[PDB]
Amino acid sequence: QPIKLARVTKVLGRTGSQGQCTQVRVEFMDDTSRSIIRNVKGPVREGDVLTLLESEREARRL
Amino acid sequence: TKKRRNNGRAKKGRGHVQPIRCTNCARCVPKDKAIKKFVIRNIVEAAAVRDISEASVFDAYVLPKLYVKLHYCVSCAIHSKVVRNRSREARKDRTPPPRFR
Amino acid sequence: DPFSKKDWYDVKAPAMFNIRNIGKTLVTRTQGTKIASDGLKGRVFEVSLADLQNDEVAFRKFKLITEDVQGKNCLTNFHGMDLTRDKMCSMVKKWQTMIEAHVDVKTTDGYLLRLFCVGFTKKRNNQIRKTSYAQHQQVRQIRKKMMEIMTREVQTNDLKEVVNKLIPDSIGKDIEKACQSIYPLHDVFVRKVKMLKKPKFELGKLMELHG
Amino acid sequence: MRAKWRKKRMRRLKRKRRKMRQRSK
Amino acid sequence: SLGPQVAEGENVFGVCHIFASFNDTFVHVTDLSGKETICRVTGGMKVKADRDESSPYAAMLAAQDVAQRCKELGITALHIKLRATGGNRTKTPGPGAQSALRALARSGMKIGRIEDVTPIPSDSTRRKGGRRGRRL
Amino acid sequence: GRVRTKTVKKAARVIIEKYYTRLGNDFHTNKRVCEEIAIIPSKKLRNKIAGYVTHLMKRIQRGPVRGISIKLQEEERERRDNYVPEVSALDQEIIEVDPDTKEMLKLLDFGSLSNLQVTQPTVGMNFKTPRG
Amino acid sequence: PLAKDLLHPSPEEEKRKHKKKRLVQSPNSYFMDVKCPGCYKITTVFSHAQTVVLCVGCSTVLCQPTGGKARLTEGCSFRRKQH
RNA sequence: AAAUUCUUGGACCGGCGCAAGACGGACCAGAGCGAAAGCAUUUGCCAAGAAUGUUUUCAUUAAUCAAGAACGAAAGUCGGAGGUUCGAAGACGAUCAGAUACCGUCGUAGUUCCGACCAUAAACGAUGCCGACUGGCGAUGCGGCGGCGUUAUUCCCAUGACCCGCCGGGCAGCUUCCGGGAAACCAAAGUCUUUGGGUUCCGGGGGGAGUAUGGUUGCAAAGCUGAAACUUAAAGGAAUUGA
Ligand SMILES: [Mg+2]
Ligand SMILES: [Mg+2]
Ligand SMILES: [Mg+2]
Ligand SMILES: [Mg+2]
Ligand SMILES: [Mg+2]
Ligand SMILES: [Mg+2]
Ligand SMILES: [Mg+2]
Ligand SMILES: [Mg+2]
Ligand SMILES: [Mg+2]
Ligand SMILES: [Mg+2]
Ligand SMILES: [Mg+2]
Ligand SMILES: [Mg+2]
Ligand SMILES: [Mg+2]
Ligand SMILES: [Mg+2]
Ligand SMILES: [Mg+2]
Ligand SMILES: [Mg+2]
Ligand SMILES: [Zn+2]
Repeated sequence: QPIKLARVTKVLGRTGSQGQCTQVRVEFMDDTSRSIIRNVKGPVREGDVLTLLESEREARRL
Repeated sequence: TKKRRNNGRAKKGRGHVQPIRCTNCARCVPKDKAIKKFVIRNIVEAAAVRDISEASVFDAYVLPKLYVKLHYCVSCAIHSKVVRNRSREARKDRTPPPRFR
Repeated sequence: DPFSKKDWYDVKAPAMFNIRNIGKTLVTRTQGTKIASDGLKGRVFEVSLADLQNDEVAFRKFKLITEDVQGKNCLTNFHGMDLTRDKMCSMVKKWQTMIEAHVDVKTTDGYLLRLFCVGFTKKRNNQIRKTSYAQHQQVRQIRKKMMEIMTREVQTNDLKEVVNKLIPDSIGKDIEKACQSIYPLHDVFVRKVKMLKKPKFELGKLMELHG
Repeated sequence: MRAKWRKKRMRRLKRKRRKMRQRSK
Repeated sequence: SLGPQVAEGENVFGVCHIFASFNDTFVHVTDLSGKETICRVTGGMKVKADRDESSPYAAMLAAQDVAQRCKELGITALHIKLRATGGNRTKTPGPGAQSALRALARSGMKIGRIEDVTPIPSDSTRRKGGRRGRRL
Repeated sequence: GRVRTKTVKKAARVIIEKYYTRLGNDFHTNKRVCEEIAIIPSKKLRNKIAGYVTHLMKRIQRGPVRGISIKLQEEERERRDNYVPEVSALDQEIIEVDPDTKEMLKLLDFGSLSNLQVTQPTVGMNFKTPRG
Repeated sequence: PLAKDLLHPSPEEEKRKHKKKRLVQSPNSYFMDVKCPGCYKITTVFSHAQTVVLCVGCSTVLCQPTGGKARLTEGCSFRRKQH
């Protein structure tokens, strides 16, 4: 089970019961065709790289 | 005071309509009074259609739908926000909310 | 691991279809009393028509039951017809009339069948009103027309020919053509074909169904 | 106390009264 | 255990019956007839607490195990028969249906036809619960 | 939150039409205009008025502003409003006439005009929107 | 309208009125002469015949009753009469 | 969230069959019928029914109705049959300060059919029946009438399916400075100090109380009829502003 890394395409909004986690959609540089939505904890810019321990589950939109 | 002209239902010349069962809980609701919802969705969400399509053994495979009709009591409709309270003037109109998306 | 003592058998459709291979099946090999043949004698396969015909509709399915095993080759026969739930649930929409009918009929050979059929009243291109319903007496004479037709393309011939008629919608088409003079109805199909009784099995007959 | 339960209680009381009167009649 | 003896160039087809209930998920691959079970992994045997038996994560884990065992037996493609509880009770597929089927498409399997086999009744017996329903 | 209060907006909307010829395009020159042409109790309020006037001018260039009537722009409406063509749009050597109005004319003393033309009425009364 | 004349309606709006709601009652039915294509005599038939009328001599049948006006058999010419 | 519960003596899941008893989804609507209660798979039989059509018949035969009569959901009662599901009572597991409850597992009577009782529901349109008059507009259901035009029979008359109208009953809808009303609202709850078309029932501040007692009906539960002593300045309706 390898580990994937991807770049965010845009910031969708601030979610969580207390507004501490952000939903963004990530775009793999390994494959320029597949994009998914993920929650991310912490301040996130546009274009940075997220280290995905596992890249199989998709975060529901808010 | 009488809140609604039709008393929350669509019975006008019958005197008895058969009851049904809600889908959230098993409440017995008259068929005319219940809140019908006829949902039509794909088997797979829009986030998974490409994954399935790339795996299909056919070519240009149509995606099947899934038709199911939901029945709701008043209490379960308010709690699930399918309907909500409106102002007294706004209660009278009965066209459904916009179908733009 | 039980799967080590399991071998694979090919399944062949009757000659009346274009494509011959349905797929493959498993069975525990003959060991003492348990014969590998008797385990494969009652298998029923739900195969869509688009799989059997080279190019046809994908919303019609056929039940094929294995009849004999001639050695690594299972031999199937027609058992029932079925219409997919996706299409069936899509034809039923509000502001129109559902008409249903069923008949019990025996072909020339001793095959007894139930044939369920469905049809829906069609709205005019010119129509302004919304309801598009039919009177009760119009519904009655459509379905008695709908029973009296379906019984004539089945009792006049054998099992081979009725399935040939089932591959297209010929039974449904004739019902459409006849009933338009009473109330024009559009989505007409033979919804389901249940088979009630088989004749006593004769291996010679089966080998004609498979060439 | 809603009228339903009030009349249920009244029915129980009347039943006991009737039984006690038939005890003496 | 080796699988079918056949030359390449064609798929060999099984069928998986997915039972995406609200309490766990059944991923159950069989042959065409449905008579022979090949691999049945349930979403509840991949978690330590029974609150998560229906979790989409468990459905993803269950399908991956089924697909890997399916590769061993030689089956390459599957037909899908999605199913909710149905019958008298609720008829909407549970949360695990989406994730269980997505995993099979990402584990190397080939998806055939998709059909819904939830058992709708013409009308069933009286449903669990009072006339006032399940109130809480 | 840089929202102009009505005091700043009203003075700009009054200054601008009275001195549209003097007020220009840059902020620093018309900052000097406002200081003498109107008494401003404070510098910080003068800068906000002059800044909004600068923003207002750019809007005026593209099209008329509904709030302000610049003396040069309504005088352009008069030539847009007093325009008349040379040949009447109501003069036609042939006109499309349905038969029934020709009977409506026939009941009048106008039994046959010179430049009438009978047109076939539509077949099929398809004029109601479908119900649904 | 207020000053609508109730004494004098035009025949256009008086024909559409209900038979009992006219200014003075008048039936909508009539009599007519029905001649078969075969024979030569002409029979008098009520418009709403309400019975199966056949020409004497047992030649053919003339009209078939319905829920309203009677319908005449194919080929039978009719002309209504007044008085 | 769990637990009681089933489970290598193979549960759940998949296929193939068999048996039983309930139930008639989707079509199904502010649509239909019925005096109300109520009524939805196919087909056959029997009796009834409104509305429409009518230059048919009799000629006042009618409307409302004390006493009296028939029907009357569910629950309940009595005898037979059957008992799939659900499920008062009851047992258990949770929750809780307690939980004789809400939640979960099982589960008796009942829920089903037949034959007799019972006569009560927010049995509601919280609105007696008959008759007359007083604004519109667009639909819908049934019957009839008329009319450009499309489509099926096919082989054209005529029939069905659409379209545009009129007439009569029907369930309703929108709008209004008709008018009324305490207002909410009502085309009836209008035509009322400008008060009278006909007629039945029924109310007289809040409790005590639909109680006691007498009578009567019922197998029983209970149904109908139905006070007083005493106590009390309010109880209540519609709408407004805050909280
Ligand atoms: Mg209230
Ligand atoms: Mg009722
Ligand atoms: Mg309970
Ligand atoms: Mg609640
Ligand atoms: Mg049905
Ligand atoms: Mg009486
Ligand atoms: Mg009862
Ligand atoms: Mg009972
Ligand atoms: Mg009993
Ligand atoms: Mg307890
Ligand atoms: Mg319980
Ligand atoms: Mg139970
Ligand atoms: Mg009462
Ligand atoms: Mg009342
Ligand atoms: Mg008075
Ligand atoms: Mg009093
Ligand atoms: Zn509910």
